[PDB]
Amino acid sequence: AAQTNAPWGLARISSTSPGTSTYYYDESAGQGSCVYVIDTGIEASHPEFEGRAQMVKTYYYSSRDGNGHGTHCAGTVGSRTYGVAKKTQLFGVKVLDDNGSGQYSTIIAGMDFVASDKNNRNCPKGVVASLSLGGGYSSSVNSAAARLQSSGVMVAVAAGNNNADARNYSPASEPSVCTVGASDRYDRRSSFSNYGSVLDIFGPGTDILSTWIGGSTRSISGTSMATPHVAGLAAYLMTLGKTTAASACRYIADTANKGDLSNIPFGTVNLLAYNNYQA
Ligand SMILES: [Ca+2]
Repeated sequence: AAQTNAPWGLARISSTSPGTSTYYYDESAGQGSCVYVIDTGIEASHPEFEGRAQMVKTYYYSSRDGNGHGTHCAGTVGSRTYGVAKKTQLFGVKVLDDNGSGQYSTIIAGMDFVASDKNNRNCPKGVVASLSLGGGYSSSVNSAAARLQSSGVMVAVAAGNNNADARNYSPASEPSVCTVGASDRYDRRSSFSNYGSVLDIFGPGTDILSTWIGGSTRSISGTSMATPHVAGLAAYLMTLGKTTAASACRYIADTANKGDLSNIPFGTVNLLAYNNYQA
């Protein structure tokens, strides 16, 4: 399949080269997988999700996204126009308030919840978690992400936006998960991206067009935005029979575009997510 005039980040993940604007992919497009978007919430009634999205849990008075950030991440995972895996099921877990803030104890409970709830959903091709959140180092937070990954979910987490070594942020710094940094459309590491030994992969995260609340759209940047490109890719690749939740991260890193990013600090992987799709 080919989607012409795609967002730059979708085109980038099916290209050997920067500078093209058509997203190629296998039509199965994540059918039978499911992605949990653990964040501010998802506006499931936004036309771009076509009934494939639903809130499953909140820790606040409402399940509604009053922020936008979770709907945007959800859109890159699996909105019809702005998403990677356009036939996935999305589920939404509101662990963050409408100002984008959350306590670590609620963040940990949301991870626990997802580890169990995957047994109440029909996700034959597997389950991915997308975590566009974090903060200063916490072993309990890392331990929860580790538990979530061990249970059989493919965990993708944002490296953080401090232009710093990610070893001092959680769950960024947990070696068992897939830690994702961001690039721009010129194949440079994004200026704010974290880095270091613990990063697995880069994805597009500068000037990322996606769904927003109010049935709207906007273009925003962050390691928050890079993360759901890898999640949808993992959803996509699991539906294709190419890998499993335990192996997904490793398979993405091994089949990535190599050595094409500039602005890479010594000791950081120069690897960019790529679907390997040959029409
Ligand atoms: Ca890993």
